[PDB]
Amino acid sequence: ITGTSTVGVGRGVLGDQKNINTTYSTYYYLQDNTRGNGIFTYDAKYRTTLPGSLWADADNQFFASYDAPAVDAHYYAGVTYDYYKNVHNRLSYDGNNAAIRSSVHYSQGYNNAFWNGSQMVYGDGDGQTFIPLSGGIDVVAHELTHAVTDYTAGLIYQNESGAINEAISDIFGTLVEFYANKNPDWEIGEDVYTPGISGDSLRSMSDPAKYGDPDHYSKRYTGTQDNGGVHINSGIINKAAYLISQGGTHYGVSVVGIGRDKLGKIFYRALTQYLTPTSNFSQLRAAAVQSATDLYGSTSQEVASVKQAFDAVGVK
Ligand SMILES: CC(C)C[C@H](NC(=O)[C@H](CC(C)C)NP(=O)(O)CNC(=O)OCc1ccccc1)C(=O)O
Ligand SMILES: [Ca+2]
Ligand SMILES: [Ca+2]
Ligand SMILES: [Ca+2]
Ligand SMILES: [Ca+2]
Ligand SMILES: [Zn+2]
Repeated sequence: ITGTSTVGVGRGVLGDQKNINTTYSTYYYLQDNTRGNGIFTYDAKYRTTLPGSLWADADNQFFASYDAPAVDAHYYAGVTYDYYKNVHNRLSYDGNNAAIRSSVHYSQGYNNAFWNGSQMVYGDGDGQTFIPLSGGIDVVAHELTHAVTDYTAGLIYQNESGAINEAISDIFGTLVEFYANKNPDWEIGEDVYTPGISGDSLRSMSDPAKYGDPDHYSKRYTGTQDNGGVHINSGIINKAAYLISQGGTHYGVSVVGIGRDKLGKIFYRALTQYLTPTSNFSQLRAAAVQSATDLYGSTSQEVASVKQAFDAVGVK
């Protein structure tokens, strides 16, 4: 809407206070005019019609329990925008500052979040499996990264291309979590998953096998569940990414870590210059090797480490 830019304050899902960019016109709306063509957060009101209504608040204070998922969806969308702009010189998901839209309070007891082709969508969880999912910065960045992927490589959401699609979202979700530098790790969704259980997560990039997922190509899922295992086989690529950044010896293959910034550069370049809608794991290896070559030279440690990592997870 048309209005004047303002700054509200509230608390997120985990009880942390933060400032948020709002817009005033009669009400204070969750509309951040400071980033591209805007970040807009909507209330789905426990229903499934999207986007719902642009979030309106009478006093610019967002401390109600009902407010918390909106505060975090809005704020973390901002952090993710900042990451892509400051780190990769990318302006929003389309590269041209497209408006970023999110809806919260989607459905009832909804244990998921997604990009629906046009916007981000967050459930509140059932209070047992999840608390409201926008409380996870890695989750918010995972979802916005699906938009980035769709506007770039366009990886089809099934089988190997779909598992790459998933891993790209987990990789950048994690890199955004490190960028914000609040309790960062290589786990996915730990801040919002199972409030009754401490120390667990939905997936692990450092050890995918701890949450049921393969860490080597020989252990790839080949059935039809989960669009041919897109959230399962992502473990193979997540492990490779983890090894490229942090190093390690995996099934006897040692990888020299080159750090998160170079991981990010290599995979961003692969995503935006080399991957296609039908790329498979082998093609991802080639894309990453070429990206590392472009950036650091064919005889570089960076190129050697990318090769080592894909070797370690059995992807040739
Ligand atoms: C138990 C759940 C959360 C695991 C898993 N979902 C996930 O890992 C993350 C959320 C997570 C980071 C918290 N959600 P996602 O974006 O990968 C769900 N994708 C999904 O919904 O894709 C289908 C779709 C395609 C086109 C339009 C609309 C929908 C899944 O869908 O299986
Ligand atoms: Ca209020
Ligand atoms: Ca964390
Ligand atoms: Ca995490
Ligand atoms: Ca937990
Ligand atoms: Zn996903």
